[PDB]
Amino acid sequence: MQRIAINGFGRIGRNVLRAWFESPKQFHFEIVAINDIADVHTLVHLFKYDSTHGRFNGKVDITIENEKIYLNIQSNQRLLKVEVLQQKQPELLPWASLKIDVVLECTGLFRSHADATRHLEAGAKRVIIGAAPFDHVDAAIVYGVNHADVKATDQIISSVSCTTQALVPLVKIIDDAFGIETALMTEIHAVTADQSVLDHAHRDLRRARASGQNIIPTTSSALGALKRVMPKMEDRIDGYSIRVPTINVAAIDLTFIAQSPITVHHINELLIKASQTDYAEIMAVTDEPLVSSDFNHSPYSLIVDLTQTMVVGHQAKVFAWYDNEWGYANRLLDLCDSFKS
Amino acid sequence: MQRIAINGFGRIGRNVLRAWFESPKQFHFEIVAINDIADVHTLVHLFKYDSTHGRFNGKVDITIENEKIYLNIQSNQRLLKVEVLQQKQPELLPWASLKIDVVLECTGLFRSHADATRHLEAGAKRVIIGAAPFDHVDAAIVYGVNHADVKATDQIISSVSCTTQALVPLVKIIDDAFGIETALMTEIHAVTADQSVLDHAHRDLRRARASGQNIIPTTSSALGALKRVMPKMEDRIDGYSIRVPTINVAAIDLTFIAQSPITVHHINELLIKASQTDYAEIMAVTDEPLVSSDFNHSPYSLIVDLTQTMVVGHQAKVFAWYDNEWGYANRLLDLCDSFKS
Amino acid sequence: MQRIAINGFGRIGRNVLRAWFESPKQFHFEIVAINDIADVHTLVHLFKYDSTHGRFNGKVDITIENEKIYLNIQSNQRLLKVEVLQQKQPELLPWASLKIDVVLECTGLFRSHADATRHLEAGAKRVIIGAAPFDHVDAAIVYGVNHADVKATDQIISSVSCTTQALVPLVKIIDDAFGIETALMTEIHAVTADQSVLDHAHRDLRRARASGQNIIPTTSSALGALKRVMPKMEDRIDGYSIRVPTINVAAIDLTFIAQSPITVHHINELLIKASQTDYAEIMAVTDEPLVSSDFNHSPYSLIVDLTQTMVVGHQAKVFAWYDNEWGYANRLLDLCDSFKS
Amino acid sequence: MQRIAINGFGRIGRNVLRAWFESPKQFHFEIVAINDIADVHTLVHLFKYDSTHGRFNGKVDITIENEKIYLNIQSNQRLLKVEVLQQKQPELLPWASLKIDVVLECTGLFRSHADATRHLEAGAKRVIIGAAPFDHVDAAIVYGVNHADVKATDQIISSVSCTTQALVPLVKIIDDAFGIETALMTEIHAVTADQSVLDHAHRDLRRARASGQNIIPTTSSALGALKRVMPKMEDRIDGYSIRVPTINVAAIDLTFIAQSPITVHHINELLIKASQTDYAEIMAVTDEPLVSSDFNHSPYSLIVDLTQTMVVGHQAKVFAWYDNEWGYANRLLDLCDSFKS
Ligand SMILES: NC(=O)c1ccc[n+]([C@@H]2O[C@H](COP(=O)([O-])OP(=O)(O)OC[C@H]3O[C@@H](n4cnc5c(N)ncnc54)[C@H](O)[C@@H]3O)[C@@H](O)[C@H]2O)c1
Ligand SMILES: NC(=O)c1ccc[n+]([C@@H]2O[C@H](COP(=O)([O-])OP(=O)(O)OC[C@H]3O[C@@H](n4cnc5c(N)ncnc54)[C@H](O)[C@@H]3O)[C@@H](O)[C@H]2O)c1
Ligand SMILES: NC(=O)c1ccc[n+]([C@@H]2O[C@H](COP(=O)([O-])OP(=O)(O)OC[C@H]3O[C@@H](n4cnc5c(N)ncnc54)[C@H](O)[C@@H]3O)[C@@H](O)[C@H]2O)c1
Ligand SMILES: NC(=O)c1ccc[n+]([C@@H]2O[C@H](COP(=O)([O-])OP(=O)(O)OC[C@H]3O[C@@H](n4cnc5c(N)ncnc54)[C@H](O)[C@@H]3O)[C@@H](O)[C@H]2O)c1
Repeated sequence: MQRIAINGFGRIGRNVLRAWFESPKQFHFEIVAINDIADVHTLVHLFKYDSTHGRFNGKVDITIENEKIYLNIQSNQRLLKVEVLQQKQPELLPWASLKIDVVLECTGLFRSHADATRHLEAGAKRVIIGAAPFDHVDAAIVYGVNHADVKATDQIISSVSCTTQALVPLVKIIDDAFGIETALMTEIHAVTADQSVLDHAHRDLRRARASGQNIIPTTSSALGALKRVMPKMEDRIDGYSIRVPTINVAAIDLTFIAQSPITVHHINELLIKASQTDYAEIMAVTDEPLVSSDFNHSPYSLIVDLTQTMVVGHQAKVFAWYDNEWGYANRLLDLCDSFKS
Repeated sequence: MQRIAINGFGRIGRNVLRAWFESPKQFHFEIVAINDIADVHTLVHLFKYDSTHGRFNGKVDITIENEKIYLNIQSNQRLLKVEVLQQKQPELLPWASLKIDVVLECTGLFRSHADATRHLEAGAKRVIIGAAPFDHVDAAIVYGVNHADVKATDQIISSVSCTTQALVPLVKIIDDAFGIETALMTEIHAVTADQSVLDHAHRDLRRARASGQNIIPTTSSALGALKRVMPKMEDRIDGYSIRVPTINVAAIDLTFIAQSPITVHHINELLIKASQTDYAEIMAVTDEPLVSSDFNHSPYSLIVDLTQTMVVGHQAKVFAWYDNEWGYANRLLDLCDSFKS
Repeated sequence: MQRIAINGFGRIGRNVLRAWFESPKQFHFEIVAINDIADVHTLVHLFKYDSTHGRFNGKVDITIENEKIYLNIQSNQRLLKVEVLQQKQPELLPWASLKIDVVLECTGLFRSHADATRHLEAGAKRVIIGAAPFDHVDAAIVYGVNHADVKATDQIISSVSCTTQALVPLVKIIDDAFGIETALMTEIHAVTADQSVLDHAHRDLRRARASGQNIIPTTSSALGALKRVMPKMEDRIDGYSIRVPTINVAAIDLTFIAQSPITVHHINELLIKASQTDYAEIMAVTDEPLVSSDFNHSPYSLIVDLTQTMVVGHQAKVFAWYDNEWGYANRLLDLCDSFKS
Repeated sequence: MQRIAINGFGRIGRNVLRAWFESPKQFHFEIVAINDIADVHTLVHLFKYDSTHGRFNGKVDITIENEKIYLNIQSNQRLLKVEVLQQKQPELLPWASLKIDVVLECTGLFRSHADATRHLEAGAKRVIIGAAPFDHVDAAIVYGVNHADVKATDQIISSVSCTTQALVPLVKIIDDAFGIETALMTEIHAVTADQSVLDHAHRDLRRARASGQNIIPTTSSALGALKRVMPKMEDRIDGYSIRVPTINVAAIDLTFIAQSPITVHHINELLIKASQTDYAEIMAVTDEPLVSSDFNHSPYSLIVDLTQTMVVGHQAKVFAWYDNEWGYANRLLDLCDSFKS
């Protein structure tokens, strides 16, 4: 077993661990540690109880061996003993002792090549930044598109954002088949934890406004990040995110100019075949009249609504839902199960 | 005296009546009657207290002259005596005696020429259908664009949807300045009164879902309507509407292909100018990072977000807000004021 | 084995049928028919997809025959053939042909003895009204309290409201143990299906207001119902309800005067003992810091929050959560199962 | 001219400034400075644009004079020139230089006697803490009850909370007429700035949960505070609070044992009388069926719902609304204006 550590037990950190247990197939690695700036009792409480994902179907038992605090978790006929830490500064983590092979960096606070490496300076072999890269990176991966393009010499990988992981395959698939000249992306997204309950000072003057009562248009790391995966799309794609007051799940609305003839039928049939072949693992298509709440806890990177496809002359639009928490947390798992074979 | 009546004291019908009193200028016509299938006290209560636009600044007192009911409404140094009625069957209404010059159909249930004529058989002389056209109509009017081409012979007239009232000005202005090859619309709309609170049976399986907790991509009457008003744009444009849980205000994401050189600046500059020159009583533009609730009670048909503008090659995206309720309600008064000229 | 039918396939009716399959306990009766005013297609979609409780872990297949429409539902290793009907007039329903032993009236439209007998005319042997009695009932029942006092001759029963199911055991337990001079109830309830999305005509001028954006004080059926169940308490307990914009789950704030010595411990300890002994069936207690989301999909009639328990002098206050849909649906099955052996 | 300064330009700070300009009666004193840890541009935007209360009706202009930042604000035919600051440490502020007669402390952090003194040792003459007292104070004041009891020796004063200012009149008005043996409070409150948007680590584990999706019981400084104001109520009152997913406006449900015969009529007449006579400035009473968003922007410390009063036995309950932002903000101004002569 490879040994994995999560730094930052937030919406992502925590759902990774849930996903470890909830998965239909046992992952061939173990999660052996978690860090956060909060205490264990809080961490365990938010792990157990989730406004978004429900009560956790299993048992968590805190034990104290030595000074080392450990969670004994059990669910889906599977066990894990995890060490709980409360270190603010990553360079001071015990990754060497615990022998951590990969660190899922899920704090938002350590996106640089410099901060990433601090975990390596603390004994870790590899790191995965769970976010768009800030600066330099050894690699920018979207599981199902370029996970095979990881070299073993790669220490600072990025798994990008959820948005990027829905977006990239749509573009890959279509550019490849019909040719995309340019494209523009509207993302309609559930409220995220960085927003404000009420009008409160914030870096973003948009995201300063009450989360629960506003439509809030804003920036998306997705575009800058998608261009580190496909540099050819520089100057050829742009877009933005809209925040609305639902708790979870998002939609991506992508408008593009095709270089060959295109029909609704042809566009939809392409995406279906990909869902059944190369992109089986991460993509699915639906012709059913669903809404956001229907895709909660869905492990796919994207579910395409084929009813929503529109073509006019050479311009086309497609639409796809993703569970921005669940989908992405399963892609972090799937990515670690790839490094070993 | 121009005499107007409102059939359906709804979100629209009540906001029309308020708008009469709240306008800067006094309109050269009077509202003299309203009809709803609800009782008077319910109508008065809802008229006085609004979850969205606030309390009515004024007095409303019920008097029962003859065997008729009247409302005595004093506000903004103005007074009206409005007769209240309760007749589900539009032809049974006394439009003959009251000398109704124009009826505003705000029920939602009577949009066919056939159905709307029932007001003319009641003695009314003209009918503005406050909605998109079901079958045929003598005219289809977006105030500020084609309000002038209404005829004396015209009797059944449509003010279209609010979406349509914001989309047309944009398309007119851009097709005229740059050439639109094709375009596509995403409308992000607040909840509406036809939707459902929890999951409940409904003719549309999408709006059937819980309004408060869902993103609900649905359809827009706003495109069929725009093809009426601008027939030369047939087949150049399509779109769809998303419902999201805020109480009020909507936006449009318009994504078009341009037939000549375009830049973010030159787009934004054309819009600003157009607002200042030809389209001033219905169009504004803002430079600031605002959100939906900043447009509550805005009378404009559309406010353009200058920051939200984007160009990649020949493709471009512009973005406009509007108060779906209040915006539209001012265009109904604005339209009526154009007949007595 | 007994044959059950559901008139009205909404929040309750649909959760009745699911709870039947999801129940870890198999029930000894079968549900063989349902009726609503919407088409099978709408009914299936809504059964399969739910904003509150999620997707159904099962398969639904429609069987259209010469005239009859059936549903073949398979879940949790159980199967059911359910005839689907569309009759707004309960007297005409084929309850004879189908041999319906019990009907559940989850429509909220047939609460009188008069109207509930319309089922008895159509061939049914017994009706349970899924609401508070309106005029006369052969019995008002709270499962876990007086479920044993159902005489086999009783043809028209009532299973009161979700709120009554919780209030009664709380009062029973406390009045028996300490003695209630008087009590006052505050219910804080998620939004219900009868409320309005936006401000719209309604019978109640409070429930006419936009559900999503408003605290809404309102009345409770539960007090009338409680007097029918525990008649000695006439005039000793009043109360009211408050709707807030959550999707599901209610709470109950009972404030009472005690006739003997009360302390926080002594109250909680008794409530614990009940949850363990007499009422381990339908009652649970937590010390943990939970919120509404945590009781979503809990089948208990009431979960007491012991930390919220408070005493000053002779007055005290206790707090209980319940899943207003799921608890109430489970108590209907629980009830139907009690008419056996 | 008294000179006032605001520390913490939040929901209270901003609403305090706004309310200065909106008041019918000019205040015979002036706000001359604000301090927040945020950039002036953020503070100005957030002041101008408000999800809860609207656009500011007036013009704000920034000037940079002698390396000093100022705000020139014009509205309601009034002008204020206000210096903006950014000192996290209160001992460092220039209160002496500006000759500040009263600091308003709206940060939430500096509530201990020793903290609040940092403003005094920084040059200010008096300080009002805009929250319940943390440890001790020179005086805890509710405008309209004990406002005339302030001494010249009271330099650190508490203006308590939104909640306390509604509760103290109710408790006092009734205790005086009828006698209160004991009382228990339930407060239903809108979301506060300090809550979390999604489940996120937090000191309080109830307030850690998603604000827009939960009912969340919590604690209320209002009783500690009311005991400081009415020492005789020690051991005679208690309560707790509930956050629900609305943006603004709270209500208070108060249940008490009377020591004298009570009826509904007699309670409502006493409160109507008090609203008309001694509590006229802070209290009001409505007989209408209204909901939360109707009391938005109301300046009153409380508004009894005459319709909501209930009595059974010696025990009774009364219900009152208050705009938790706007109400309190006026009481700060009203209390500053009571320092004259
Ligand atoms: N939320 C999504 O849907 C989503 C999708 C894709 C990417 N991401 C990215 O994932 C990252 C995590 O976001 P999240 O949703 O988990 O939010 P979150 O704020 O809930 O998670 C942050 C967590 O890190 C903890 N933390 C803060 N400082 C720390 C430190 N110095 N050391 C250790 N722990 C620390 C916080 O207490 C919290 O538990 C962000 O970069 C976000 O942009 C999020
Ligand atoms: N609300 C918007 O944002 C908006 C914008 C543009 C256009 N519209 C159109 O305006 C119409 C009204 O929508 P709304 O939002 O006001 O909905 P609403 O439900 O609030 O208004 C409908 C009103 O009609 C009344 N009514 C029902 N049957 C009637 C009958 N037989 N005779 C008379 N009155 C009757 C209802 O009681 C209600 O007051 C719809 O057709 C809609 O397409 C609405
Ligand atoms: N939801 C709760 O928390 C709760 C709890 C306890 C009891 N109740 C009561 O249960 C009943 C149902 O309420 P609900 O929450 O399920 O609401 P709902 O509106 O979803 O249920 C009503 C259902 O009955 C259908 N219906 C309408 N007319 C009909 C007819 N003539 N014949 C047959 N079916 C018809 C509707 O189409 C709908 O599916 C009411 O009496 C309600 O007050 C509700
Ligand atoms: N909002 C209400 O309903 C209400 C009612 C009564 C009392 N209060 C009290 O008011 C206080 C503030 O609440 P709020 O609603 O203004 O919340 P808020 O979060 O909007 O206020 C905090 C503000 O102070 C600023 N700030 C933080 N640290 C600072 C520092 N060191 N120096 C200067 N400025 C700093 C923040 O950047 C922000 O602008 C709390 O104590 C709360 O109990 C609020």
